[PDB]
Amino acid sequence: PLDFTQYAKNMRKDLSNQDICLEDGALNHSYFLTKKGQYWTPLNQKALQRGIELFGVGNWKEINYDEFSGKANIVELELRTCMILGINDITEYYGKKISEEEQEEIKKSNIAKGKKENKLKDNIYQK
Amino acid sequence: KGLQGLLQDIEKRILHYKQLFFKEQNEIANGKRSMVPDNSIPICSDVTKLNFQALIDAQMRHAGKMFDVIMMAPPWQLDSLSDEKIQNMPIQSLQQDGFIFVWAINAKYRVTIKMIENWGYKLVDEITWVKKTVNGKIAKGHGFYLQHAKESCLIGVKGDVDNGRFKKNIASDVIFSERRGQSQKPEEIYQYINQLCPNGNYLEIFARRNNLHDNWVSIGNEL
Amino acid sequence: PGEDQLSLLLKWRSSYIPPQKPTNEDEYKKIICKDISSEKLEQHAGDVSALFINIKWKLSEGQSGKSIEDLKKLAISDKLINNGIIFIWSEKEILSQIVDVLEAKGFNYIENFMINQLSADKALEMQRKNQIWSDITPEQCIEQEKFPPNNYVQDIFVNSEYSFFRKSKKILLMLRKFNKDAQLELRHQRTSDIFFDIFEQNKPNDVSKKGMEFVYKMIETLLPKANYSEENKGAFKMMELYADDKSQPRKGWISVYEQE
Amino acid sequence: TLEDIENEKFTNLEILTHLYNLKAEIVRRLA
Ligand SMILES: C[S@@+](CC[C@H](N)C(=O)[O-])C[C@H]1O[C@@H](n2cnc3c(N)ncnc32)[C@H](O)[C@@H]1O
Repeated sequence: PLDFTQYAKNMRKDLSNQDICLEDGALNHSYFLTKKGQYWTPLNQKALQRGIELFGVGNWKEINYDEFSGKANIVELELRTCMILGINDITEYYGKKISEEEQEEIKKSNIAKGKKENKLKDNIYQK
Repeated sequence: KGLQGLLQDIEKRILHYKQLFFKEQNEIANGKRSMVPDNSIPICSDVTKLNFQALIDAQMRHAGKMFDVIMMAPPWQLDSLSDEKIQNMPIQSLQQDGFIFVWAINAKYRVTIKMIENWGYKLVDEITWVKKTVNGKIAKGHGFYLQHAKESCLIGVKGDVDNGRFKKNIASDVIFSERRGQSQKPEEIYQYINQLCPNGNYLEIFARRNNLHDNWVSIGNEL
Repeated sequence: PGEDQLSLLLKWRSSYIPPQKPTNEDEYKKIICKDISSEKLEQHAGDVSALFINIKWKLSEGQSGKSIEDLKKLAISDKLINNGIIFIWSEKEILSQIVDVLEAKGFNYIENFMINQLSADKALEMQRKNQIWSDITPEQCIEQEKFPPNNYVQDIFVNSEYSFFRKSKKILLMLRKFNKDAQLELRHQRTSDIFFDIFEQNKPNDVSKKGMEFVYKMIETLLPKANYSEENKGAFKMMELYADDKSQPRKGWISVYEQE
Repeated sequence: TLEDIENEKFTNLEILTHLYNLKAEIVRRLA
């Protein structure tokens, strides 16, 4: 007989796009949990991180014009960037240029504060 | 004043909905599964730009076989592609033994029959979907001569389908079910196809995210 | 108390009692022959508008019926039909052949009228399995209107034996001839193209009397000018090809009988 | 027009975008 799981994995690897599989044949369910045209690829996340590294925080228009393309929701960029620092108020970082390591340590400090004050939600503190 | 209170309420509403957005995007990056089955093979490409030779090579490489059932729900011109362009699709190279399922509107019944017979198939069966209301009544529609409350699927066949694969005297011609969603066909056609050819290699053309099924190769530009 | 799916899909049965056959011999035109394929109908009719071919196909080596060669041999004249609609019974295995041999004569497919077959045997067996209702036959159920309750009719379809998907519908093909000189007076959207009717699991090709009355009323209210009137006396605009003494002697209908 | 925005046919991102556009419009009309 034919093993349909490995057959499906091979056919998805050969034919399906990069956003549909996970470079081993496994189905990318995050692609189908959202609507078509709004997925926020890991390439988009890395581009947003590069934009925060290069330009300041809050200047979403420059990131939209250069670091992504010409199609990027400013609201979604603000929301994803706020999830990057781990607090649902991206206000104290307005203007600063933050790289990857300091982004990770800021997220760690925010998650530690949330766990230490017992006022924490999913990757946002309370603000 | 009133606009200030509206601004305060809109701030409360964005604060409420940011929580929902972050909950969803934190559960997504935690191992949450959608309704799409794991063994689905979706391809997002225009059929007028898709290289079917790559699909033929991949199917022959990973199965040693061809497709058993090809189901089509064409966008008839009333995305309303064409008629001749739907005819020009290389279905003949896509199959050697099995069936084809083409959904036809009343204005494209004859065109569908002509396309099926021009692709090398022979018309042997016909499946009708009768629309229904929530009270178990026929959902009346509109037309020129009679009120249309039906939709037709035309079934061809190639080769020798009696070796060991396809079952006989199965399912029914009539599908009596509600007209849920947009111009979207019921899942009873998928159940009937799986009854006809259990554990087969199917292909679906002009598919959407509600058409994604196990063991089904689905093609659609919105997929 | 009568709000089941089966009772809800069968209200036309109470609303469509058929009439008696006409008594005066000027409302119909009954002719008997031996071979309708070879007979010229032009000498026995005129510019009719409804040609209902009640043909029973064979599709077997052991049961009676007609083949596609009989339809090919049948001659429909260019002045027998100028502005008319052919109503012909269809089957799944010869639908392409029927369409080809009729578009050769000039008639193009326009519409579909399906009778979704429902079993008076399967409904009785479902009622007996779920459960006064013992000494009763499906034919008696047909001709007494005493039907069992059913809120899921999808299990009582007449699923007749077929090599492919099981046959559970009866298709009436509609084909219209188009002429640019005259025009045909229709009546748009007065009948649904899908019609539930009870049957038996011994003869799925036999439509009931009330179902035949429904089909005849669909034809008559689709073409009102072809109905019986003072102007249509001796110049009937409705013709029947394969008639039987069940519901065919009618008002304003020409009836053709084969070997009677 | 919160009733128009809050419908059970829109994603949370679309709802948030509409809410942010409404907030920006209110702020600009006030100023
Ligand atoms: C009539 S719908 C068929 C889908 C079906 N109604 C369903 O239940 O999803 C037509 C579908 O074909 C897609 N489509 C249109 N043009 C296409 C093309 N050139 N290649 C592939 N898919 C196409 C449309 O976007 C839409 O998804």
